[PDB]
Amino acid sequence: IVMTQPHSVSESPGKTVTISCTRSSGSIASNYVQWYQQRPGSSPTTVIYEDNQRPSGVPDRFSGSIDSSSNSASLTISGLKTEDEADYYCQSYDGSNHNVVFGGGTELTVLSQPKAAPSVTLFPPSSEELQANKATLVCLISDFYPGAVTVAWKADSSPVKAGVETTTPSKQSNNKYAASSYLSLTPEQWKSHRSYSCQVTHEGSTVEKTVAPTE
Amino acid sequence: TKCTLKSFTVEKGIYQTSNFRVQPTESIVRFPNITNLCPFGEVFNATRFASVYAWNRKRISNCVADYSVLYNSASFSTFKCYGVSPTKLNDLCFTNVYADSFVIRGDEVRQIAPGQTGKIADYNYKLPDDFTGCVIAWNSNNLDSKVGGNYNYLYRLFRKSNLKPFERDISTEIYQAGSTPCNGVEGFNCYFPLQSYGFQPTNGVGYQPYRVVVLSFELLHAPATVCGPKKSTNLVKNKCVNFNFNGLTGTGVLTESNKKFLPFQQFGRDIADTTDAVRDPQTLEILDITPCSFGGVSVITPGTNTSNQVAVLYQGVNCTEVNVFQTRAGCLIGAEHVNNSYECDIPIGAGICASYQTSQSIIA
Amino acid sequence: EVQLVQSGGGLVQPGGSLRLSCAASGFTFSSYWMSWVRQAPGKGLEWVANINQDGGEKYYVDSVKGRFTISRDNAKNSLFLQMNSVRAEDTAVYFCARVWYYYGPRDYWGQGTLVTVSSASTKGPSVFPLAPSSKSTSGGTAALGCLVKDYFPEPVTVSWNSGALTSGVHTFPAVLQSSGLYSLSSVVTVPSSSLGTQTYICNVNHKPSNTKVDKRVEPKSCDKT
Ligand SMILES: *[C@@H]1O[C@H](CO)[C@@H](O)[C@H](O)[C@H]1NC(C)=O
Ligand SMILES: *[C@@H]1O[C@H](CO)[C@@H](O)[C@H](O)[C@H]1NC(C)=O
Ligand SMILES: *[C@@H]1O[C@H](CO)[C@@H](O)[C@H](O)[C@H]1NC(C)=O
Repeated sequence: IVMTQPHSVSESPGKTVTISCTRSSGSIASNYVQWYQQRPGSSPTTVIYEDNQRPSGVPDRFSGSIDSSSNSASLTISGLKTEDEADYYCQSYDGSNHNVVFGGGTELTVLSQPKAAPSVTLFPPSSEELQANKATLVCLISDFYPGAVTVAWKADSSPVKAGVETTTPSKQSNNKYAASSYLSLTPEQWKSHRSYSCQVTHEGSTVEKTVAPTE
Repeated sequence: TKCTLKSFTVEKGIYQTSNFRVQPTESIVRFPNITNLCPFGEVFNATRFASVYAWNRKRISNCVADYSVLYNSASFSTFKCYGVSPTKLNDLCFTNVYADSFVIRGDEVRQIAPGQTGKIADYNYKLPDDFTGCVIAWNSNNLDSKVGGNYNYLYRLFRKSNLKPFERDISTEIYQAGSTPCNGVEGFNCYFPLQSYGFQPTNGVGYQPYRVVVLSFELLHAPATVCGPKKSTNLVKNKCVNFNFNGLTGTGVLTESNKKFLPFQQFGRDIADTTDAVRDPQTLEILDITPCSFGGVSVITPGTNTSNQVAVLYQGVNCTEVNVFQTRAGCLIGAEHVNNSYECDIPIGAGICASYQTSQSIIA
Repeated sequence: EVQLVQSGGGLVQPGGSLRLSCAASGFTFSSYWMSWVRQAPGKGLEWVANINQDGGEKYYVDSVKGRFTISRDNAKNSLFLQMNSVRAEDTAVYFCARVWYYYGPRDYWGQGTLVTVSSASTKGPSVFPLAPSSKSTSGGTAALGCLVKDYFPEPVTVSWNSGALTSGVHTFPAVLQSSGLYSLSSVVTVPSSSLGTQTYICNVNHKPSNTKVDKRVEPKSCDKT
């Protein structure tokens, strides 16, 4: 048994966008359905419980219904503003073996920053770290609103992806991100490739920049 | 005093100004031990059920139906209500409770609901639209795993007439496909209105004993006969409060007493037919009742011509429920008690008089 | 009115474990159930286990069945959760929350306990700058920063000259490589006007060790700019 839930969703302040939570087995009208909200950096809180009803304190804009068509549920969150941009989870007691199953979460955000193409800035290794065999590859990009960073790596002759790993972006001052990448290197095989290009297709151009291994 | 006498210059004497009264601060509600619990235990773990269509109804009478045992257990599997709010069932009184119960499988739990009709909408027990109640269906696979698959709870299927809200589909009429009636045993397009149980323990997960006890509610003009228990506060003494005992309701202090009531005697009254003694509902202790302190306020003034400082005389009140000097007629606040005896100038009561002498201050 | 607190762990290790204690206060801790729910970093929520009123039943999940011990003392109004043989996937923040009723939600949650499993204990690493030479002096957004690699704890707050060469710093958290390798890197924006004017000296703020070595960056002013 698992609770399906969309990963992310984004829109502008305006109409409502409901969040779906489809089950896998059993009936949805056999137990209650609760919706929790977990603010980033604090403890979760209950928003709506027993979706047909709503508790006090929380504004009545947060509404939810029950869809017994395919054992799913919906949380029609109305009044999309800045004080509601957070995460939400799904929960429903289904396990007959005394097991409380939870959802997957969501990434409901808003739209306030304009569209801008991220700059391509590749940083070659240095000499201080290059004592015997040690270096990194920094292709940090900035000035981009969407957090779905999609970059690529190629040493001018092959899309090297061994040990692919990206850097988690952080919230900048005016609602920006600094998602970077950190690909694994070759300590004793620096002479195999004398160039390294960093491609990026994060909703924009595809210009790549090359550097020198050690000079 | 000037406002009550309607003047600006008053002479010596004791004038009546107003009438003060102490108000009750808190409230105490006392109810005895919660006895006469409703026998809701036998409704869940008991002998087998008659049949699916032949479900048994158990009405409810005057009792104490506590709900803290239904939604606080783990033996059940489904607790989905339809507008009941079990968190407030302890503060809601009903009159008609329907304790329907029968035997189904795991796959038939979904078909029994006001929001999902079908096989159990015209062939077995049906549910109304409103249906103020909660469905209670638990997995009964603990000991209902007998061999052979005993089919005794035969549910009547393929019935023409639709079933009514809170009724039984008892009709010994063979299934006719649209031809001449056979009036026998599976004749010309005939089928006996019975279906076979037999959900053996080695049959499947969906085919298992799932005895469900359907529960609903209904309000009528009759007085509330079935309802949950009530709350009770802590006992407080030596304070003007507003007691809310089982039958009595009023204000006054609640201290201890030496009176002894008879076993059956609960209340207590005086000669003037006024309540003066009460018995504790929870424990066995006779609590005395005494009305709170009241009375008028009087001022002792030496005349606005000589001076302007005055005193107050709370008549009849003790000095703990209000310099201070307990007299035999109240608490003279604003005067000193001198031992030297002089002539009475301003009468106060019980011999005590006041005067404006020497540094000048009101003496008593 | 209900304000729950919990603590009793800052760092664990494989084999050696501890016992989480959830102090119950404010409400009446005699008519409510208790259950633990953990949250993994970058994941959702997971139900750990449940517990009865005082000693009725201790429902466990099939994942941690046999290596977790839950308890509850109704007399002193406390909730104890002792661990044993901590696995690798148990790195998650645990939350304490009371149960209104067995078929309802959780009214009040706890505060969170940072219980993580990490080897490669406290040591002194080195910092390596970026030295933007090839395609960062004039191509794109000119910037530069530092890089802290292979450091066990996470107290580092990378600054620039202790508040003397700050022009806008956007530092992002690091990431675990295999089991104890963390690669932290900071970045500051440069107007592309002081590359060959003042040499940059990045400073680290490691609390356990003393990473006060300001590694000199080498701006290749003769290659591109
Ligand atoms: C039957 O169920 C009730 C639940 O209300 C439980 O209290 C009781 O212990 C069970 N057993 C018997 C023999 O009543
Ligand atoms: C039942 O009554 C006795 C008699 O005083 C009392 O001591 C006891 O506390 C009562 N029980 C409850 C649960 O109130
Ligand atoms: C007034 O209250 C005091 C304080 O408890 C008490 O000693 C006294 O008996 C009461 N009555 C009078 C007339 O003072």
